Amino acid sequence: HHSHMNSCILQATVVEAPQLRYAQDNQTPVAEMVVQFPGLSSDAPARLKVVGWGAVAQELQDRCRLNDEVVLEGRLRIKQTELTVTRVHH
Amino acid sequence: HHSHMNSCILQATVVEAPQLRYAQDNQTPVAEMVVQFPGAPARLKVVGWGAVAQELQDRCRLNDEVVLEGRLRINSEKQTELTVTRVHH
Amino acid sequence: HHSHMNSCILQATVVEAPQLRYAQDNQTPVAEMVVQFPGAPARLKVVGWGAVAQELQDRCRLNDEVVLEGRLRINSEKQTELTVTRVHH
Amino acid sequence: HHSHMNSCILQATVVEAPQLRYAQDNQTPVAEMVVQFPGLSSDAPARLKVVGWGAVAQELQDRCRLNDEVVLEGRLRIKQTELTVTRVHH
Repeated sequence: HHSHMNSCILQATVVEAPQLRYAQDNQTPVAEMVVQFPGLSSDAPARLKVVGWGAVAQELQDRCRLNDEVVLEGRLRIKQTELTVTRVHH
Repeated sequence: HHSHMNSCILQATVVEAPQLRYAQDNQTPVAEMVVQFPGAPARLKVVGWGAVAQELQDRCRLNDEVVLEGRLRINSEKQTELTVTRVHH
Repeated sequence: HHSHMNSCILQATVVEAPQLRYAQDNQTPVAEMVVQFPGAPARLKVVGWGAVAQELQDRCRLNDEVVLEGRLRINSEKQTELTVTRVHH
Repeated sequence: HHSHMNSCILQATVVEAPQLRYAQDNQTPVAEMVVQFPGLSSDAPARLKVVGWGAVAQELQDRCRLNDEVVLEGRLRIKQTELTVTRVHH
């Protein structure tokens, strides 16, 4: 559990297909992909690295394909920025 | 009234107090500051426009712990920024 | 541009399809529907105004599973309602 | 853990002081209070029952007092409506 509020919910398009690997413990699945979402003005769109661990990692690899529009819920992490996903709506 | 969902709400600590000026139109206030939040700690640039720019300037100070609501933005190498909608101290 | 933070984002299933009409001003579209989400399951009235009212009417149908972003409202005994800002199907 | 997204973050005022009790297991603290927040128009303000379990329950009772303005993060639950709090910013 985390002590601080860090709720980031984004509607985005999958632009780099999810790749899966097992973490150091050779037991926890970890999936990473890249998504793109609109700038606040038309601002170039933004691209963000998205990472999921465990069950959500398997769901990302299983469901997310290039050009799919999804909603992601996760915590912002940061120098490289990334969204550590908790849930995804396909 | 933006097209896409982009809701980022974070609890963070001000590590670089707000600085305000007026933008291009030479009428709209714009405030920028930097906050830090738990992961080492992450540092994030925060920007507010209009009425909220004035609120940030009026209330946020170094070391203040606040809640920020805004939209995530990545501008161009790449620099992440939270464009603030509302702030709670 | 509301004063207070009120951000409610829920994944839910449409259990009563949207119905649309025009409001008082006799110009602004307003759509109402009912969704259900996991706790027995909870049922929640959902209302949208203007452009999003039309989006709800155009895209949401019985049994659809969607994501809704809006502000929580309790009107008067008491009835809870989510006033929609955005919807994703 | 919950399968569905249910992220409700509200800025509100404490209007009924937190009351603490121990759940059925006579071990898990549970605190409940009531908060009030603005209607969407000036709509009468809304009042909502707020409930916290475990560590957050102790934090609510310890910190939240009448007229305190707080930010609550939790999941909406519903016939009586209530916000099951995960985190609070005092």
